[PDB]
Amino acid sequence: AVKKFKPYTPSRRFMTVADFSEITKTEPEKSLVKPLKKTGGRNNQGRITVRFRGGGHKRLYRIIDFKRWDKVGIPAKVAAIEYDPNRSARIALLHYVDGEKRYIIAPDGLQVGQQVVAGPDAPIQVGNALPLRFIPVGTVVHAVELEPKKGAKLARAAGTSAQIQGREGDYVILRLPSGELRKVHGECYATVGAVGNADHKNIVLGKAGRSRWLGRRPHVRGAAMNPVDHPHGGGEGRAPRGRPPASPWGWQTKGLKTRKRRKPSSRFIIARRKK
Amino acid sequence: MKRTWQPNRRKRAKTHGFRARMRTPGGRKVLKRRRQKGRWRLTPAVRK
RNA sequence: UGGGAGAGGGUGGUGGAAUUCCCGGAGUAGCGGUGAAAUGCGCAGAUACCGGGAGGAACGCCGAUGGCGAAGGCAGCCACCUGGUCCACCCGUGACGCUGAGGCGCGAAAGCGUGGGGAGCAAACCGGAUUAGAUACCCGGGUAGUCCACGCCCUAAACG
RNA sequence: CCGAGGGUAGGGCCCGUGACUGGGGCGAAGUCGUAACAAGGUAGCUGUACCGGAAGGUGCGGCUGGAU
RNA sequence: AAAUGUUC
RNA sequence: GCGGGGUGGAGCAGCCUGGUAGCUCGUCGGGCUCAUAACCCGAAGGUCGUCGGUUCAAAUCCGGCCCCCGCAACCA
RNA sequence: GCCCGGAUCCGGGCACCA
RNA sequence: GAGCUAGCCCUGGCCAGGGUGAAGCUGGGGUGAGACCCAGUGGAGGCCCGAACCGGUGGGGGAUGCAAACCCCUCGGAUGA
RNA sequence: GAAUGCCGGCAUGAGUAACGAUAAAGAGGGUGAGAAUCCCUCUCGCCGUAAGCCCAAGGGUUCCUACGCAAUGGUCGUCAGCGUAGGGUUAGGCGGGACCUAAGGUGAAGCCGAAAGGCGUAGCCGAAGGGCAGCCGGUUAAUAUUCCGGCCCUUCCCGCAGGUGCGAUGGGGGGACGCUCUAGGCUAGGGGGACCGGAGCCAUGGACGAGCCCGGCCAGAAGCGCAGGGUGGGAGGUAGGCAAAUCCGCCUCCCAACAAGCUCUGCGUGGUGGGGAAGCCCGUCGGGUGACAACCCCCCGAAGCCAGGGAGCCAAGAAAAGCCUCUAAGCACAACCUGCGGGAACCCGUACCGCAAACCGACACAGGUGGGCGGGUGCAAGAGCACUCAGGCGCGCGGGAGAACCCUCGCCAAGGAACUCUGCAAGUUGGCCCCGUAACUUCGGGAGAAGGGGUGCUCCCUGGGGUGAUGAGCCCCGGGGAGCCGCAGUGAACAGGCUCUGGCGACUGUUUACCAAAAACACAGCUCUCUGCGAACUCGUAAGAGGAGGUAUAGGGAGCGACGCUUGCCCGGUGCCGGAAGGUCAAGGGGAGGGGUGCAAGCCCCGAACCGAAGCCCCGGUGAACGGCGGCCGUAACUAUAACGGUCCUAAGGUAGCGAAAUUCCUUGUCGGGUAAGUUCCGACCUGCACGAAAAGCGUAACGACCGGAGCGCUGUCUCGGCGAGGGACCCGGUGAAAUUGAACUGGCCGUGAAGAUGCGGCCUACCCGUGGCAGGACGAAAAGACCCCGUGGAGCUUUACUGCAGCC
RNA sequence: CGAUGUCGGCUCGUCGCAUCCUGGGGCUGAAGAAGGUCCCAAGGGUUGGGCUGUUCGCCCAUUAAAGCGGCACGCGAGCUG
Ligand SMILES: CC(=O)c1cccc(N[C@H]2[C@H](N)[C@@](NC(=O)N(C)C)([C@H](C)O)[C@@](C)(O)[C@@]2(O)COC(=O)c2c(C)cccc2O)c1
Ligand SMILES: [K+]
Ligand SMILES: [Mg+2]
Ligand SMILES: [Mg+2]
Ligand SMILES: [Mg+2]
Ligand SMILES: [Mg+2]
Ligand SMILES: [Mg+2]
Ligand SMILES: [Mg+2]
Ligand SMILES: [Mg+2]
Ligand SMILES: [Mg+2]
Ligand SMILES: [Mg+2]
Ligand SMILES: [Mg+2]
Ligand SMILES: [Mg+2]
Ligand SMILES: [Mg+2]
Ligand SMILES: [Mg+2]
Ligand SMILES: [Mg+2]
Ligand SMILES: [Mg+2]
Ligand SMILES: [Mg+2]
Ligand SMILES: [Mg+2]
Ligand SMILES: [Mg+2]
Ligand SMILES: [Mg+2]
Ligand SMILES: [Mg+2]
Ligand SMILES: [Mg+2]
Ligand SMILES: [Mg+2]
Ligand SMILES: [Mg+2]
Ligand SMILES: [Mg+2]
Ligand SMILES: [Mg+2]
Ligand SMILES: [Mg+2]
Ligand SMILES: [Mg+2]
Ligand SMILES: [Mg+2]
Ligand SMILES: [Mg+2]
Ligand SMILES: [Mg+2]
Ligand SMILES: [Mg+2]
Ligand SMILES: [Mg+2]
Ligand SMILES: [Mg+2]
Ligand SMILES: [Mg+2]
Ligand SMILES: [Mg+2]
Ligand SMILES: [Mg+2]
Ligand SMILES: [Mg+2]
Ligand SMILES: [Mg+2]
Ligand SMILES: [Mg+2]
Ligand SMILES: [Mg+2]
Ligand SMILES: [Mg+2]
Ligand SMILES: [Mg+2]
Ligand SMILES: [Mg+2]
Ligand SMILES: [Mg+2]
Ligand SMILES: [Mg+2]
Ligand SMILES: [Mg+2]
Ligand SMILES: [Mg+2]
Ligand SMILES: [Mg+2]
Ligand SMILES: [Mg+2]
Ligand SMILES: [Mg+2]
Ligand SMILES: [Mg+2]
Ligand SMILES: [Mg+2]
Ligand SMILES: [Mg+2]
Ligand SMILES: [Mg+2]
Ligand SMILES: [Mg+2]
Ligand SMILES: [Mg+2]
Ligand SMILES: [Mg+2]
Ligand SMILES: [Mg+2]
Ligand SMILES: [Mg+2]
Ligand SMILES: [Mg+2]
Ligand SMILES: [Mg+2]
Ligand SMILES: [Mg+2]
Ligand SMILES: [Mg+2]
Ligand SMILES: [Mg+2]
Ligand SMILES: [Mg+2]
Ligand SMILES: [Mg+2]
Ligand SMILES: [Mg+2]
Ligand SMILES: [Mg+2]
Ligand SMILES: [Mg+2]
Ligand SMILES: [Mg+2]
Ligand SMILES: [Mg+2]
Ligand SMILES: [Mg+2]
Ligand SMILES: [Mg+2]
Ligand SMILES: [Mg+2]
Ligand SMILES: [Mg+2]
Ligand SMILES: [Mg+2]
Ligand SMILES: [Mg+2]
Ligand SMILES: [Mg+2]
Ligand SMILES: [Mg+2]
Ligand SMILES: [Mg+2]
Ligand SMILES: [Mg+2]
Ligand SMILES: [Mg+2]
Ligand SMILES: [Mg+2]
Ligand SMILES: [Mg+2]
Ligand SMILES: [Mg+2]
Ligand SMILES: [Mg+2]
Ligand SMILES: [Mg+2]
Ligand SMILES: [Mg+2]
Ligand SMILES: [Mg+2]
Ligand SMILES: [Mg+2]
Ligand SMILES: [Mg+2]
Ligand SMILES: [Mg+2]
Ligand SMILES: [Mg+2]
Ligand SMILES: [Mg+2]
Ligand SMILES: [Mg+2]
Ligand SMILES: [Mg+2]
Ligand SMILES: [Mg+2]
Ligand SMILES: [Mg+2]
Ligand SMILES: [Mg+2]
Ligand SMILES: [Mg+2]
Ligand SMILES: [Mg+2]
Ligand SMILES: [Mg+2]
Ligand SMILES: [Mg+2]
Ligand SMILES: [Mg+2]
Ligand SMILES: [Mg+2]
Ligand SMILES: [Mg+2]
Ligand SMILES: [Mg+2]
Ligand SMILES: [Mg+2]
Ligand SMILES: [Mg+2]
Ligand SMILES: [Mg+2]
Ligand SMILES: [Mg+2]
Ligand SMILES: [Mg+2]
Ligand SMILES: [Mg+2]
Ligand SMILES: [Mg+2]
Ligand SMILES: [Mg+2]
Ligand SMILES: [Mg+2]
Ligand SMILES: [Mg+2]
Ligand SMILES: [Mg+2]
Ligand SMILES: [Mg+2]
Ligand SMILES: [Mg+2]
Ligand SMILES: [Mg+2]
Ligand SMILES: [Mg+2]
Ligand SMILES: [Mg+2]
Ligand SMILES: [Mg+2]
Ligand SMILES: [Mg+2]
Ligand SMILES: [Mg+2]
Ligand SMILES: [Mg+2]
Ligand SMILES: [Mg+2]
Ligand SMILES: [Mg+2]
Ligand SMILES: [Mg+2]
Ligand SMILES: [Mg+2]
Ligand SMILES: [Mg+2]
Ligand SMILES: [Mg+2]
Ligand SMILES: [Mg+2]
Ligand SMILES: [Mg+2]
Ligand SMILES: [Mg+2]
Ligand SMILES: [Mg+2]
Ligand SMILES: [Mg+2]
Ligand SMILES: [Mg+2]
Ligand SMILES: [Mg+2]
Ligand SMILES: [Mg+2]
Ligand SMILES: [Mg+2]
Ligand SMILES: [Mg+2]
Ligand SMILES: [Mg+2]
Ligand SMILES: [Mg+2]
Ligand SMILES: [Mg+2]
Ligand SMILES: [Mg+2]
Ligand SMILES: [Mg+2]
Ligand SMILES: [Mg+2]
Ligand SMILES: [Mg+2]
Ligand SMILES: [Mg+2]
Ligand SMILES: [Mg+2]
Ligand SMILES: [Mg+2]
Ligand SMILES: [Mg+2]
Ligand SMILES: [Mg+2]
Ligand SMILES: [Mg+2]
Ligand SMILES: [Mg+2]
Ligand SMILES: [Mg+2]
Ligand SMILES: [Mg+2]
Ligand SMILES: [Mg+2]
Ligand SMILES: [Mg+2]
Ligand SMILES: [Mg+2]
Ligand SMILES: [Mg+2]
Ligand SMILES: [Mg+2]
Ligand SMILES: [Mg+2]
Ligand SMILES: [Mg+2]
Ligand SMILES: [Mg+2]
Ligand SMILES: [Mg+2]
Ligand SMILES: [Mg+2]
Ligand SMILES: [Mg+2]
Ligand SMILES: [Mg+2]
Ligand SMILES: [Mg+2]
Ligand SMILES: [Mg+2]
Ligand SMILES: [Mg+2]
Ligand SMILES: [Mg+2]
Ligand SMILES: [Mg+2]
Ligand SMILES: [Mg+2]
Ligand SMILES: [Mg+2]
Ligand SMILES: [Mg+2]
Ligand SMILES: [Mg+2]
Ligand SMILES: [Mg+2]
Ligand SMILES: [Mg+2]
Ligand SMILES: [Mg+2]
Ligand SMILES: [Mg+2]
Ligand SMILES: [Mg+2]
Ligand SMILES: [Mg+2]
Ligand SMILES: [Mg+2]
Ligand SMILES: [Mg+2]
Ligand SMILES: [Mg+2]
Ligand SMILES: [Mg+2]
Ligand SMILES: [Mg+2]
Ligand SMILES: [Mg+2]
Ligand SMILES: [Mg+2]
Ligand SMILES: [Mg+2]
Ligand SMILES: [Mg+2]
Ligand SMILES: [Mg+2]
Ligand SMILES: [Mg+2]
Ligand SMILES: [Mg+2]
Ligand SMILES: [Mg+2]
Ligand SMILES: [Mg+2]
Ligand SMILES: [Mg+2]
Ligand SMILES: [Mg+2]
Ligand SMILES: [Mg+2]
Ligand SMILES: [Mg+2]
Ligand SMILES: [Mg+2]
Ligand SMILES: [Mg+2]
């Protein structure tokens, strides 16, 4: 579930935190962590290129295995389920019978101590990874590759999933978490089941400070600025937009589609997203 | 109150130093310029 | 002890008919709708027809003056978990009973909260009619909602 | 010491009264509609919700104290 | 089709 | 100061582009109804705010004047 | 200004303006 | 030119004392089981009071100043954005 | 001769202001030409979580000694951070380097860019992080973990012995990590002692006392003891740790696991080496003595040590080397490990200041400057507050006087906000313990609500804890009586005034460095929208980055702004979205038909229909997209008003809720409340000049150095002022500015004058020159008015101004 | 316009008189008392408060009376702001 607080401070009145029920190991695998290089939203020119970023808790990167097809037929045991501060999803620690240890994102229903495997021959079971073409049409699926051997790109967020809708040649048809209908190549791997920690979105940050812990610096409205800064800048007292609502760089921000029309992947998207 | 000059030897040598100047087209033009004017010091003095 | 009938309840799963939308084919001058019409939809190729797809909701015939439950109420089909209940036998306990202010639970619909879901339907709402008017009845649209999970609300011509 | 009571401070119940406001009752022959009673000219009532000058309408579910 | 009918 | 207006009883056309004033309602006379409303058939009523001027002719074009809406009235 | 349009002239279509 | 200032990055450091007493846990009560109630334990928090530290609210002084922004009295934050 | 001209020089203001914290001085004795100012002594005051002491920046000889006083020093100077000179900084162990990585920087390979250059995996560089071997004392005028003395330790090289498959930049382990809280045991540090050691002291009424006063330790190898950290052992299998591996990882079996063993730290002890006071002597910083100094017991006790300890929590907490292990080439007369021995051990820093007179502030400048130590007592605690130890200071002009006035301070009869824009300011209140505490509420709160009582000292009785031993002592919480004193017991210092009621913002936060701290920004939360990943978006010509080693429960953009209850109608215009038709549509295609030239083949030019994208037109959608949400006339059996109607217009005519409002012009609307009196305030009404629903609407507990209104308390705010204090002002000695200044021999009135006259006219008044004072004038000073206009002057900003460009299509 | 600081308050006044009071008068539709109205008169006097930034004004309570106006709408090298 999601844990609440009594209002013993103003902020604690609404703050909710994850329950951390599923977490079985409270420190990572030392040989699976490298330092995460905090950027502050700055690129190699030293320029902010994504505004309002920096100052969050220090983190260690946990190396996640987004291939899995790396180890076909070598089963693994789910040793523990751990916190990962770099993603919404929990991660599961795999002890391969090989003796290799790797991380995966923890699907919903994974129980520590169970056994998973990857490959065409694998059982259609929560935690296993197969190429899409060998997965029954209709099963829920996460950590999906988008092109063969290129890595799991789709459905990795807490609670998310994709569902296989049908097949057509070398391609299967997935419904992405967004509701889009895309053709994804059949030889692309995917782990059956949905990603765990579905309660993640029910979390109320509760106070300004919590956002700051997440490295999210305060966002300031255009309307709060001056004409030098933003299309919505200036005006005497409060002002309505007074033009079509715009980004700091001038382009319209209410409805203006921005996916490039002539994208080569257009042939593969059947139906643009849901709501 | 805290004023603008806050001496720091490493800062001084790394910013205005001989090697910093030589490392850049502008810096070399400075050195060229101060040599042409015949400055006694091409670069700010600093005790390392 | 042994047997019974049943839409009693909860969970999981699954089947076909229909409506809608989408894709393909084929086809053309209207379709729809009413008291009559208009709005609406249609040569930007609609209706009607065939194939494929997606999704949600309700389960036709059986079906009854029927069955079950304390009441609200419960209807495709399968399994699981579970309540009541009747009958046979005349085996066991020996009045252990009845009712029940408070208390506790349950309680159709609508409604509310947080997430999902959204085909059909449809408060509000828009339009077309009717009309003296028509903030209505009729027609074309259409949002909550109707559906699921969890938590509230605790009303009723909750009636025999 | 206790002590009538006086004084200070803060509560509780009650009563009178108050600009204005909310509906209620009553008032021989005001204004607008015609919701209900005959299938009352859309059967009615109903709990609820939303809406509308007003009666009321509509959705959802119920009831017959309805159909003939 | 068809709204309404002053009071005792 | 600048723009717009004034026409049957009411609310609005016509003016720009001179000659011929129109629409809904109201009012009046008939019908229908026991009667009333609605409905149906017919009809009256504006010399166009006022006074000037232009024109053969002015609701109409042009000037004053009387009203009536609107907008402005800022810098110390 | 010219060409493409309809029942000399309104349609319009593009373009020019010292 | 970022030795001032603004943001971020890496790596260290600092925050007297006192107050309030969340969750949890234990025991008791409760019930079919529960919820839940009670006491104890516990030690949460952009929680409270208040130094250092960071501020700069009001007033007064200063105004060729001690000072090109300072001093005094007050006053804000002070485990956190 | 003028340019607020330029450079220089010298005047005026002027013996004026000032001489830089109000912590404070007095005397005696030295020195010297000269002394308030230098040295010495005594007395006095100031700091003492410093105004004392270590360290790091930065500074760069300022350090020490001799000799100086021209200048520097806000005065003086014999003195000095000043002048001249001489001296002074000593390391294998401290800091940095010959070690390691962090961001970042650089950069074989590689990528990009007219040039210059930009990037870039490894690698290299990069520290206040990791790693690493020295502690105590003595010595110098000046250095000392550096020299010396004692006791210790590290690496490198060689050698001897013992031992082993030795061997690396490769594999693995370890290094290696957060926040808050916290156990045990120690140490640093502290308090006490009737015990130990000590020069002495008995005063002024008393005390020869268990009197007073001083001191009662520091370092220490191995071993030992205590306290802690780290850590399983064995076997078999093996496909993983880009080769190999006996290591590591995974599987199995065995044994044992709040132990132990092994190992490493801390602390104690410890051969030994040091230290060692008051006092009064000699000094004038130190010495000698004390002294064979003593070197003990009890208590308090860390935030520090064992430390990589423990628990809980979520926001989930560097790297790399040293080090250990595994093997690879290799090599196994080698090599490594262990013990011992001999030898070897480099470069740079080291003075001094360092919360300041030596750093940053032009100054010996009331400002700024990171880390550690920071004693005692008492006040609940404490780094707070008062006093005080060690130690350091009296702030580099003084002496007087005792005016106005100013500053900072103290008290005040009666009154008590009557002050004023405003209780501005200053009173009041004030800590702790106990009693007690309302509306409302989101059940936390509002709370320190409000309000009240207590508080010292003495004696008697007594409860529990720590330490020890279960006792004595010491220490820590209490409880109960009976008393004493004073005006008063947190007797000094430090330490809330309270309440009622509105506006705005939910809240903690943030902001215009240096006139605005707020109602502004942020904020959790809500919604819209874009984005399928080589994402969108952003920075860049690009490469490349950020986004993100993320993936729609995610990322960008926008508005709104906890929460509650809500968020209506308009899609005609603009925006965005959808629409394979139609309309227009550029280059290009096409080439009917015409032309220039040529004797000609030919060469060359113009060129219609038709084909031909996006965009625009056109058809729809869309409001938490830009935005918009009417007018006139009539009507109720009293008046008044209009539920109702008529009609024009609109894309549609403002719903709920609010309303004279941070919005109301008229306006101090009207009425009600509060006041003796209320342009403010609160509650209402509604013809809302000109509220209204995410530029959100109406509410909202709590919160606020926000802005209103009111009451109690208390006051020098005031009636209305008085007195007192200190620092200035004043006088004397020392030093001695400034802006300003056409020149000046610079009066009043009434006139006149370019319209406000010391300067002109007429009259009047007036001996010459100062000092303290006050500010009416000199259209006083300052600043080439910042308002306004002007200039075909400039810049920032905007858009459906013009015209380009990037970007996108 | 190479600067004449701008409302209101406060403080300090000083002048005018078209006199608010006090003093002296005439006329009165002046019985007395008390008023009206004009004349003479500037010596003195001319209050405290509620509201507002206010001047002004209204209001409370008084008063003999609660005067009006000039002085750069007197007065910021006097203060306030
Ligand atoms: C049969 C006949 O004459 C006729 C004509 C036209 C229409 C109709 N049918 C119906 C009329 N249009 C009516 N119904 C309707 O339109 N439907 C599609 C059912 C309307 C909603 O009110 C009705 C209920 O009034 C109606 O049933 C009769 O009422 C009147 O018509 C009506 C009213 C209400 C007032 C005056 C006249 C009328 O006709 C009937
Ligand atoms: K102006
Ligand atoms: Mg909560
Ligand atoms: Mg969780
Ligand atoms: Mg690592
Ligand atoms: Mg870089
Ligand atoms: Mg760079
Ligand atoms: Mg950005
Ligand atoms: Mg950023
Ligand atoms: Mg996670
Ligand atoms: Mg974070
Ligand atoms: Mg914002
Ligand atoms: Mg702004
Ligand atoms: Mg800018
Ligand atoms: Mg702009
Ligand atoms: Mg704007
Ligand atoms: Mg603005
Ligand atoms: Mg603004
Ligand atoms: Mg505005
Ligand atoms: Mg605007
Ligand atoms: Mg807006
Ligand atoms: Mg606009
Ligand atoms: Mg725009
Ligand atoms: Mg999509
Ligand atoms: Mg400077
Ligand atoms: Mg600095
Ligand atoms: Mg340096
Ligand atoms: Mg440095
Ligand atoms: Mg530096
Ligand atoms: Mg350099
Ligand atoms: Mg070169
Ligand atoms: Mg030079
Ligand atoms: Mg030279
Ligand atoms: Mg240089
Ligand atoms: Mg066609
Ligand atoms: Mg669907
Ligand atoms: Mg019963
Ligand atoms: Mg329901
Ligand atoms: Mg309609
Ligand atoms: Mg009708
Ligand atoms: Mg109507
Ligand atoms: Mg809803
Ligand atoms: Mg119910
Ligand atoms: Mg008495
Ligand atoms: Mg009826
Ligand atoms: Mg009805
Ligand atoms: Mg009916
Ligand atoms: Mg109405
Ligand atoms: Mg309706
Ligand atoms: Mg029904
Ligand atoms: Mg009627
Ligand atoms: Mg016209
Ligand atoms: Mg009859
Ligand atoms: Mg009739
Ligand atoms: Mg005519
Ligand atoms: Mg005429
Ligand atoms: Mg203007
Ligand atoms: Mg710096
Ligand atoms: Mg706490
Ligand atoms: Mg508190
Ligand atoms: Mg201040
Ligand atoms: Mg100043
Ligand atoms: Mg100060
Ligand atoms: Mg403070
Ligand atoms: Mg505080
Ligand atoms: Mg001349
Ligand atoms: Mg001059
Ligand atoms: Mg000049
Ligand atoms: Mg002089
Ligand atoms: Mg003078
Ligand atoms: Mg001075
Ligand atoms: Mg001074
Ligand atoms: Mg001095
Ligand atoms: Mg002297
Ligand atoms: Mg002398
Ligand atoms: Mg002195
Ligand atoms: Mg001396
Ligand atoms: Mg002390
Ligand atoms: Mg102190
Ligand atoms: Mg000298
Ligand atoms: Mg001399
Ligand atoms: Mg001298
Ligand atoms: Mg000097
Ligand atoms: Mg001197
Ligand atoms: Mg000086
Ligand atoms: Mg001498
Ligand atoms: Mg040595
Ligand atoms: Mg060497
Ligand atoms: Mg190195
Ligand atoms: Mg290195
Ligand atoms: Mg470097
Ligand atoms: Mg280092
Ligand atoms: Mg070292
Ligand atoms: Mg030595
Ligand atoms: Mg070995
Ligand atoms: Mg780690
Ligand atoms: Mg570290
Ligand atoms: Mg020790
Ligand atoms: Mg002590
Ligand atoms: Mg192996
Ligand atoms: Mg290998
Ligand atoms: Mg000695
Ligand atoms: Mg001796
Ligand atoms: Mg440690
Ligand atoms: Mg935490
Ligand atoms: Mg070999
Ligand atoms: Mg050999
Ligand atoms: Mg060397
Ligand atoms: Mg050398
Ligand atoms: Mg050296
Ligand atoms: Mg040294
Ligand atoms: Mg310091
Ligand atoms: Mg000094
Ligand atoms: Mg300065
Ligand atoms: Mg000095
Ligand atoms: Mg100083
Ligand atoms: Mg205290
Ligand atoms: Mg002094
Ligand atoms: Mg004197
Ligand atoms: Mg007094
Ligand atoms: Mg009082
Ligand atoms: Mg009083
Ligand atoms: Mg007052
Ligand atoms: Mg106090
Ligand atoms: Mg409560
Ligand atoms: Mg109290
Ligand atoms: Mg006493
Ligand atoms: Mg306080
Ligand atoms: Mg705020
Ligand atoms: Mg604010
Ligand atoms: Mg400021
Ligand atoms: Mg400013
Ligand atoms: Mg500035
Ligand atoms: Mg500024
Ligand atoms: Mg200020
Ligand atoms: Mg503030
Ligand atoms: Mg804000
Ligand atoms: Mg919300
Ligand atoms: Mg760009
Ligand atoms: Mg990344
Ligand atoms: Mg806002
Ligand atoms: Mg629209
Ligand atoms: Mg449209
Ligand atoms: Mg539109
Ligand atoms: Mg073309
Ligand atoms: Mg096109
Ligand atoms: Mg809206
Ligand atoms: Mg519009
Ligand atoms: Mg409006
Ligand atoms: Mg509406
Ligand atoms: Mg409504
Ligand atoms: Mg109002
Ligand atoms: Mg009012
Ligand atoms: Mg007003
Ligand atoms: Mg006004
Ligand atoms: Mg009104
Ligand atoms: Mg809005
Ligand atoms: Mg409000
Ligand atoms: Mg509430
Ligand atoms: Mg509020
Ligand atoms: Mg509130
Ligand atoms: Mg606040
Ligand atoms: Mg505030
Ligand atoms: Mg007030
Ligand atoms: Mg006074
Ligand atoms: Mg004095
Ligand atoms: Mg004299
Ligand atoms: Mg001068
Ligand atoms: Mg002259
Ligand atoms: Mg002269
Ligand atoms: Mg003279
Ligand atoms: Mg004149
Ligand atoms: Mg004159
Ligand atoms: Mg004169
Ligand atoms: Mg003359
Ligand atoms: Mg004369
Ligand atoms: Mg005279
Ligand atoms: Mg003067
Ligand atoms: Mg003057
Ligand atoms: Mg003046
Ligand atoms: Mg100036
Ligand atoms: Mg100039
Ligand atoms: Mg000028
Ligand atoms: Mg100027
Ligand atoms: Mg002007
Ligand atoms: Mg011009
Ligand atoms: Mg001109
Ligand atoms: Mg210009
Ligand atoms: Mg410009
Ligand atoms: Mg773009
Ligand atoms: Mg001027
Ligand atoms: Mg001047
Ligand atoms: Mg001037
Ligand atoms: Mg008289
Ligand atoms: Mg009389
Ligand atoms: Mg007088
Ligand atoms: Mg006034
Ligand atoms: Mg007024
Ligand atoms: Mg009188
Ligand atoms: Mg003046
Ligand atoms: Mg005037
Ligand atoms: Mg004036
Ligand atoms: Mg005046
Ligand atoms: Mg003035
Ligand atoms: Mg002033
Ligand atoms: Mg003034
Ligand atoms: Mg002046
Ligand atoms: Mg004055």
